[PDB]
Amino acid sequence: SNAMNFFTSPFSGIPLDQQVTNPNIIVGKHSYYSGYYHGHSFDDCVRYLHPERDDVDKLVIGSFCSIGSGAVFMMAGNQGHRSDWISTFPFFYQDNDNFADARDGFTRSGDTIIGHDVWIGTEAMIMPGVKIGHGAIIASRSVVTKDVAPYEVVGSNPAKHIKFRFSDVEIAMLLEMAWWNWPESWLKESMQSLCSSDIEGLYLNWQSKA
Amino acid sequence: SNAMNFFTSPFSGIPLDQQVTNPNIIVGKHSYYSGYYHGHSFDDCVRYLHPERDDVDKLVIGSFCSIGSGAVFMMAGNQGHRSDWISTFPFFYQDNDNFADARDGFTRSGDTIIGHDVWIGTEAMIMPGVKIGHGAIIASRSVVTKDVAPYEVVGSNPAKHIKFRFSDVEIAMLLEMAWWNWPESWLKESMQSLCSSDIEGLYLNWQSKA
Amino acid sequence: SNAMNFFTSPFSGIPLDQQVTNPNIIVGKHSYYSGYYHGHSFDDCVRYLHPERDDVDKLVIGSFCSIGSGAVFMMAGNQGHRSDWISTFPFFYQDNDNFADARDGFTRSGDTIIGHDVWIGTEAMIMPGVKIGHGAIIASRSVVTKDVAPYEVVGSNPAKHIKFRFSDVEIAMLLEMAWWNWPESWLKESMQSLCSSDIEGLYLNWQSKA
Ligand SMILES: CN(C)c1ccc(C(=C2C=CC(=[N+](C)C)C=C2)c2ccc(N(C)C)cc2)cc1
Ligand SMILES: CN(C)c1ccc(C(=C2C=CC(=[N+](C)C)C=C2)c2ccc(N(C)C)cc2)cc1
Ligand SMILES: CN(C)c1ccc(C(=C2C=CC(=[N+](C)C)C=C2)c2ccc(N(C)C)cc2)cc1
Ligand SMILES: [Cl-]
Ligand SMILES: [Cl-]
Ligand SMILES: [Cl-]
Ligand SMILES: [Cl-]
Ligand SMILES: [Cl-]
Ligand SMILES: [Cl-]
Ligand SMILES: [Cl-]
Ligand SMILES: [Cl-]
Ligand SMILES: [Cl-]
Ligand SMILES: [Cl-]
Ligand SMILES: [Cl-]
Ligand SMILES: [Cl-]
Ligand SMILES: [Cl-]
Ligand SMILES: [Cl-]
Ligand SMILES: [Cl-]
Repeated sequence: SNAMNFFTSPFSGIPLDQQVTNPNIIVGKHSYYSGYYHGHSFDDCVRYLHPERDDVDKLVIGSFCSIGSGAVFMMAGNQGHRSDWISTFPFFYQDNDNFADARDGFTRSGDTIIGHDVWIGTEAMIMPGVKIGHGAIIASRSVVTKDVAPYEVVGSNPAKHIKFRFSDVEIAMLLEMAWWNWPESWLKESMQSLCSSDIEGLYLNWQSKA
Repeated sequence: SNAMNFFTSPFSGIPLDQQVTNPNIIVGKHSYYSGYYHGHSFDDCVRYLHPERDDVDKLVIGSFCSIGSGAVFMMAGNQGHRSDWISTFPFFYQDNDNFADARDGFTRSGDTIIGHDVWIGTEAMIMPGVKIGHGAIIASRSVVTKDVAPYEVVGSNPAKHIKFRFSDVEIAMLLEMAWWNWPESWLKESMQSLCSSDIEGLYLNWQSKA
Repeated sequence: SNAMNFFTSPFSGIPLDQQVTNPNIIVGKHSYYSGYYHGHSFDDCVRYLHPERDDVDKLVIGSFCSIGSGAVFMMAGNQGHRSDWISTFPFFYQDNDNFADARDGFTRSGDTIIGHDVWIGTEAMIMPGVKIGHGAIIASRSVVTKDVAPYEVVGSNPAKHIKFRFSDVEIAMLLEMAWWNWPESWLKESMQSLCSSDIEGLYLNWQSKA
């Protein structure tokens, strides 16, 4: 058949919970990664995450997330580089008798936590320990060095505030609704509402039901 | 012979009209792409451009263009992500019975139009629908999210104004001359002038001939 | 054995003087490159550096340097593109009878010099002719278009000043000490001091010995 069968969708992709093999990566349902233009699966988007240790920083990703091609998740902390020390060269991790009495410069940064309904643009890099709130949008080629508020749009290198998707009242409504945790039958009933800007109307409907 | 035969030139490269296979990519003569450090041809620099549909955004590139290695041309619009909607997750493009009544969130951005004599730095990303005027210079690692004026130099992420190559009078002279549309014999006669900053002198010469 | 044997360390890597084949690349001892997530060795991090000519810009890298994965070193000057000329299209490097009388637009930028104890973040791009002082830190995804002072931290695209690692007195102490040139026995004795922020204490100790 056509050469289109070789390609993958720009609007869709392989779900995360159908390709992740690293046990230190927690992913929610329906979250996918469309990485045709970088070959490797999502496991290789996560850099230097030890898959056999339980005392390392973890990568947690919510549900209904969209991750563009070539996204990078740094998961090794400072990688043994102490800027406050005299040298950033990791003497502790070079097998050399002259470096025997070096101190370990590795420092954890905490878990990298991606919320629900997060849109991560293509080739965006997420620094270790970064928390990204629900509904946030990471622009393409962004370098996220700080936390991102829920439903906040950020971009540039380093990532800085661009705008909020909705007003504070609407954001509060979505955070209380938490449609990502609704039963599958509720999403099927509210597909037309979820594909619109009418947050206040859906919030009033959700109040009567629950 | 030497290992240099395996390499490709940093000053030159394979012309675009000698390697482009996607019919939705319009390229001018002499425009080339030097992509040794990214392997793939120029067709893979253009991301998610359907090669079998005539109702999609097209990529138009002028003549005498220089495109560095790893340049990216996003050609899929918003890829079904509506930031103004409640969720950016493209329910319409996931085959799931619970998403049957979703609305299509895809929105075209218009054709990406690259003018004549455009220098695109290596690993620069061009967002969908961006128009770049004649003679503009795209710095390396740029993320061009807005239109670029003729003979404007832009850089950074997102791309912002750096400078104009020449004065407004000189730019007007070059836009009226349009040497990229001259016969091949006129360029051969004016090779020494085209390789200099003497725009006003060449404009006076072109007035007497035409 | 384990799948960990296939991987390489994020804290360490193959030393530069154990993998560099290009004779126009001068590297110091202990400097390494950890490029697991980009496949190629350090020779392919250096772009368009002619390995058989002695009249080109050279890449000089000091000792005890840490280079992240995917770092890029542009080593071809302007690549024949003269922005001050009428056209940036390199007519001189296209074999065409109509371009026979073109002038050479190539211009060298000088040697790219990386000092000692320089930490270069992953996927950072170094423009041609850039000098980076001792102890500087190049943040990830940086585009270094200008010189970097010793022990200066820079980031963003284009790279701009973030901070200095230490005070002017401490920087002067480290530049006079130059521990990267100490005998191997001196580093083994001062491993605990090099893995700390006590620059002034080590400077007082070094004064008594030398
Ligand atoms: C150049 N390249 C590698 C391509 C080429 C085409 C695509 C696909 C596509 C492109 C543009 C569209 N619009 C403008 C509406 C819609 C779909 C596509 C292909 C297959 C597919 N499936 C297998 C379901 C889904 C989408 C992706 C990458
Ligand atoms: C490291 N690497 C992969 C390389 C190595 C060398 C080159 C080439 C080159 C480099 C520097 C030059 N100057 C400083 C003047 C001029 C030419 C080159 C090679 C072949 C070629 N042709 C086949 C025509 C044209 C140019 C490119 C990539
Ligand atoms: C996912 N992936 C490709 C990986 C997975 C694991 C690593 C390694 C590692 C990761 C996290 C660590 N901590 C949090 C302390 C410590 C070491 C590692 C592996 C081998 C090795 N050697 C061969 C010496 C040294 C380090 C690197 C890449
Ligand atoms: Cl993508
Ligand atoms: Cl969260
Ligand atoms: Cl994207
Ligand atoms: Cl923070
Ligand atoms: Cl901000
Ligand atoms: Cl290039
Ligand atoms: Cl145009
Ligand atoms: Cl370039
Ligand atoms: Cl615009
Ligand atoms: Cl601007
Ligand atoms: Cl790295
Ligand atoms: Cl130096
Ligand atoms: Cl790094
Ligand atoms: Cl400078
Ligand atoms: Cl600055």
